[PDB]
Amino acid sequence: GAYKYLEELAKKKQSDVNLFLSRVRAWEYRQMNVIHRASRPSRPDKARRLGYKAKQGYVIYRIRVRRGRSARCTAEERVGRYCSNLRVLNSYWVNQDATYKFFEVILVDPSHKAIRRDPRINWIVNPVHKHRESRGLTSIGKKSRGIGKGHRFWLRHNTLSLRRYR
Amino acid sequence: GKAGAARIYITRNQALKKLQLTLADFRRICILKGVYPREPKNKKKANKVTFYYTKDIQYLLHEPIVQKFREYKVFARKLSKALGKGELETAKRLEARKPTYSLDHIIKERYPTFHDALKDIDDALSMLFLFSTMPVTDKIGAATVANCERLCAEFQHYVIRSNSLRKAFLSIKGIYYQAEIFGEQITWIVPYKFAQSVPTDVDFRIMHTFLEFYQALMGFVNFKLYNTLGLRYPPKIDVAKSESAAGLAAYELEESNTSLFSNFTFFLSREVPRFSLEFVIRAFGGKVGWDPILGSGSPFSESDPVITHHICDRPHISQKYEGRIYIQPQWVYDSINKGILERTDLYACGATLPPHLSPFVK
Amino acid sequence: LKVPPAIAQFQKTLDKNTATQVFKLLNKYRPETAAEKKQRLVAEAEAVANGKVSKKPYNVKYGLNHVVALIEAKKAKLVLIASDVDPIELVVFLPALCKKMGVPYAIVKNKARLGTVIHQKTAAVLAVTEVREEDKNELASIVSAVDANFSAKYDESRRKWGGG
Amino acid sequence: ALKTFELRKQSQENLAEQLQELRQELASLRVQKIAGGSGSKLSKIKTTRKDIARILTVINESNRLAAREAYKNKKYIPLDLRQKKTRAIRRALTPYEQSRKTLKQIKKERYFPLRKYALKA
RNA sequence: UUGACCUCAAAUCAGGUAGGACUACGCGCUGAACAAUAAGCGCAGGAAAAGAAAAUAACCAUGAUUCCCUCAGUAACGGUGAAGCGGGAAAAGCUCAAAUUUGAAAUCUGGCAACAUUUCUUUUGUUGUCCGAGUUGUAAUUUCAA
RNA sequence: AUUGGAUAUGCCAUAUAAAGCGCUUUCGAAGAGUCGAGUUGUUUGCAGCUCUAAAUGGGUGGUCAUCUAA
RNA sequence: AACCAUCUAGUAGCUGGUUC
RNA sequence: CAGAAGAAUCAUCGAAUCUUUGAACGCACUGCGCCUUUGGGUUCUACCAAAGGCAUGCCUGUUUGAGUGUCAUU
Repeated sequence: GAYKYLEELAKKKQSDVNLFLSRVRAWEYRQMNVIHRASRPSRPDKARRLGYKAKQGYVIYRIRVRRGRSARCTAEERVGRYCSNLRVLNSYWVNQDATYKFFEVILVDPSHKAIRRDPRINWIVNPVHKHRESRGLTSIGKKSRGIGKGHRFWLRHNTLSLRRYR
Repeated sequence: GKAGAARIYITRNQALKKLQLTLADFRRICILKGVYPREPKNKKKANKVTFYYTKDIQYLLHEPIVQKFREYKVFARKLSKALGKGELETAKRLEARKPTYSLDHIIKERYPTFHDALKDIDDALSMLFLFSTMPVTDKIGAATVANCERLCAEFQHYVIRSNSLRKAFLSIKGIYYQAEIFGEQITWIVPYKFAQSVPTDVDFRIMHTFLEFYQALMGFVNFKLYNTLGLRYPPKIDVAKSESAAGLAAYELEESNTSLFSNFTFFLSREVPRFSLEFVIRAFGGKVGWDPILGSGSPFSESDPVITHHICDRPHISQKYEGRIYIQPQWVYDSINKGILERTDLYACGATLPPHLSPFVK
Repeated sequence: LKVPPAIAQFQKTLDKNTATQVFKLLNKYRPETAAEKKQRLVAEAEAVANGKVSKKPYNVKYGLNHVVALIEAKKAKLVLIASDVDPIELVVFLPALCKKMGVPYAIVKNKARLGTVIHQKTAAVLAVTEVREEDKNELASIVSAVDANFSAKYDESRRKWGGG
Repeated sequence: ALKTFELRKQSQENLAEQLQELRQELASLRVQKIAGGSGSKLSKIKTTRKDIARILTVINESNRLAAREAYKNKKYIPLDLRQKKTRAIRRALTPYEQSRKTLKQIKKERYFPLRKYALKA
């Protein structure tokens, strides 16, 4: 397959090929809008493993945020507000420079029939997933609030529990 | 400025903008349907150029002709796309399923009654007759020419069977035939069979659209006339007879002074326009015979002595027979127009042709 | 600007004559259309519905994952890479993978032209794996032409940073 | 007071012809009552307002029923001839697409469904 | 040139969808004073969140999450203050990315036409056909327990 | 009256199919501006900034055990 | 500068009161 | 009080109706409009009245046209 080569090339982010493409595309993305639609993901390997399928109902959006809260968390929220009818699936890092960090956000149309008839993404149609990025339910949102398993990661200790027979 | 005479008339660009149709499409819609320019009384006030009533533009907004034209154009682009991509099967299959159109709604709207269509069929009959002899060209359609010729033949057969023809005049341009159908008077001009050439000066697209509308009106009129008279619409046509230039003999009128020359067996040689002579004789109830060179399927032959009058424009008759004295087409045309048989001796071969009086001239 | 050698190599494409001859062979091995496939299958359906064994099909191979797997298996005789893939890193390794596997490869123009062979809008790479015995000499002549007009040519140019 | 039973077996044009005759009659009684109206006038108004309402109902009932029949077996119909329920119910997954499963899951429930069993004590 | 592809736009074009309100409980962000404190802002549901171990342990080992009891006012820290084990309530497991279907994109939306179906003339589908999506990858298959 | 899961039974069933178990002279892909390092702030976690990986590797524990993140 | 709502039952060694 | 004699200032409730605003949506916020259709009328080309519509962001598709595009193009 070609996603093995694409994903091992994405680890050498400052190599000659990757550095030239980082600087060429960073200039191109700056001429576009702050949030602009992407015809296809700039990282087809990374979007594919984050839940993206090349089918109707899946949308890729690019957004630049200023460097200097989590940068990826704000990209998910800003795009979610821009496309209020879509559900933010996931997001990832595509490019950066001295000023901006560029992210691509995967959104899913909960009203398209190709989404509502697909059991593997049928879950995002339910109302409990309205604005997942707004409640810290995405991948970076969950990581932001320290959700995980282990010792590395209140109300039930500030209350007096008085039983009936005590 | 925004009201009154200015709103009364709509400019050609304004009417096209309201209908969202191109100039060629608007012209085709105007020709197919009923729309004519209407010059307002106050041209300066009407402009706040060609002027049209807003009622016609309002009606044409919902006309399906524009939608059908877009579908044909859209399908044509898709057919071109398939040819360029190299998939010939897709283009060939899409050719069969290409869009079409129907003029039944337009004909009913333009002519609510058959009387109005019959009264307005004089131009349609003339256009069909003119296009029945024109050579096939790229601009014209071979199938359309065949359909126009078949429609003209069916109309001639129906007129001959019903004896609706009243006057026949021989003009320089062609043969002018006047007939009365359902009270209405229809005049048609049949051009002579000559080696003409395309003037290359008139618009072929407009003429083709007018011919297509005329053919549709003629076909609807023929079907109504056949149903009223009991004839089968369309009449049966013999392929072998058509390939033999039998003329109206191929079109069988199968059932589903009208006797001026009834007691006469006219015969025509290969020197006169027997296409119009046979129709006139058939419309008069008589029997018309033609030479084998002119066509096949002739009921009579040259050697047959049963022919009372032999039509021949040639000045010499080496094989002249007895009882078949030569006559000229002018006498037949004069007899048909006047309703009384003319003098065969006066219009005999080698004699001065009497002047032809126009029946339409009063 | 200055471009790396792995991206600079895509500006040196196959010449017009060799590319035109390449697509003459490719157009003999187009995959059957969705309509032609349905016609063939329904024809066999009637032979089953009423009452009643073939040869292996022949077509050009397409798809990026499919073609890369064929090169790694050394099943591809000729690999034709589009010159204008929108993310260039999709095919930026293909010339190197084809060099490592000994696969005759060429960079042709207009990824749209590649897609037209396979009845698609767009193809990133086409690969001819194995053709009929009639076209063995035609493919062999093309592979020799690609060797001279693409591999023998350039080559020293593909190791240099382009642009600037 | 006219009954709805015999107000539903006539055509709309004559049914609408009963609208205005009741309309001026109601309007006339208001003219009488402002110049002196008895208790019957108050009731005659009260009877005729409900009487106007009764015939207005059968005009609107039949007009909608005509629209429902016309838009039968059509994919898209006007918003008026549609379910209301609640906004969230109209957005929920239909029972058909809630029951969709992958072919992997179909093979699970076909060969290994939850069996019905019991334990002997 | 025709013509494909990529763009960039347009349409009172077709079908959709978001806003506002409530906010006891819930999940984020932010924040003083006398502490995830009130407030402030953002977002849900009938529950939410969490969730099938990059988890504990040092045993004869345990086995997603959540809640209760206990551990325990203990370790640790500098008065704050857990957790493992243990006892209960409830229990259910799974889905992708990374493999060539390559002897056949096997996948999907929509238009149209019929046929059904209904909490329902209001709902939800089926079959056929055409168009589009899709090879820059849609199905089947696989998820480490393999 | 509207419904749910079963039972019984008629019809239909695209099974040339699809599974579990068993056996191997054949194979077995595992998520990166992340992990991690330095440093600066918020309340160890989190966040910014600079740098930036590996492949029996990596994480967390007591050579060993356990787990398999992004 | 003013006004309003909440934190608040904020802070009291001190003042007054504290029931047959 | 009054009022009707399937009555009721009744209950149930699956059908209809539901004025102006308000997330409030043609522009405005009183008014001023746009397009289309329909009709008036004794004032019929037009005018007038009414009705139907006319917010924004975004998703899927449809149609149309541009390009400084890639080619194709003997």
